[PDB]
Amino acid sequence: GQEVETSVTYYRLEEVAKRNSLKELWLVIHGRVYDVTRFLNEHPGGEEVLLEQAGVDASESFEDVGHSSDAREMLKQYYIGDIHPSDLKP
Amino acid sequence: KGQEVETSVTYYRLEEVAKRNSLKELWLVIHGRVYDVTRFLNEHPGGEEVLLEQAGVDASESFEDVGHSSDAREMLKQYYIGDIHPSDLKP
Ligand code: HEM
Ligand code: HEM
Ligand SMILES: [Mg+2]
Repeated sequence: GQEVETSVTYYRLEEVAKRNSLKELWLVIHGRVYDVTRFLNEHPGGEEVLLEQAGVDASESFEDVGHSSDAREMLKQYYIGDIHPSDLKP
Repeated sequence: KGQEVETSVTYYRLEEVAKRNSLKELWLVIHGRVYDVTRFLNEHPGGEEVLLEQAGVDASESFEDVGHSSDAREMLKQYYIGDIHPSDLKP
């Protein structure tokens, strides 16, 4: 009856996919979930390039843009949890 | 013979971009990046002239005002050739 200790909060992709609009947008980048709602209208690349990646892996999109170190550091403020292990590639 | 610094990406100066302003060779600047669209002119659904009209200048607002689809934005990546030189960016 020993129990695994919990640490990070996991979200399944099907739950992430429900926050898919200007009301509330979560994005998945490198295995982590970011609630970027508050940043949508500040994002230099605009809202639409973020919105269109709802519910899918946004990592390739994010990396192809060539985001600066400053942009990468801004990521952490929007962190809310990790994608559930069952939704990752092995 | 001395130390030199290197950049991550390939840069093109706006002066080099502005020379490719025709059907023979057309480059565009969209969101700080340079695209060689010569081979796409003929197939572009919005026609050739709206692309040719943006030679030599920043085409970002024109591209954004059209409301291009996600497919069109992914397609834009196929034409990427480099980033605009840092010295050509507005403050
Ligand atoms: C999710 C957290 C994100 C943050 C904090 C973020 C942050 C930033 C920042 C600060 C810039 C300014 C340039 C730089 O510093 O590199 C930028 C530019 C940009 N971002 Fe993001 N970004 C995020 C996600 C994304 C995603 C997912 C996409 C693509 C689907 C995207 C596409 C772009 C584009 C296209 C630009 C260039 C804008 C231009 O100059 O017109 N970003 N981003
Ligand atoms: C290499 C960069 C470009 C690509 C890949 C591209 C791609 C496309 C595609 C695929 C479409 C069909 C509709 C859609 O899927 O959104 C389209 C339509 C259109 N494009 Fe572009 N385009 C580019 C640059 C531009 C630029 C710079 C302009 C403006 C000067 C422009 C103006 C238009 C117009 C007017 C339409 C048709 C009207 C529409 O349905 O909104 N495009 N473009
Ligand atoms: Mg001309």
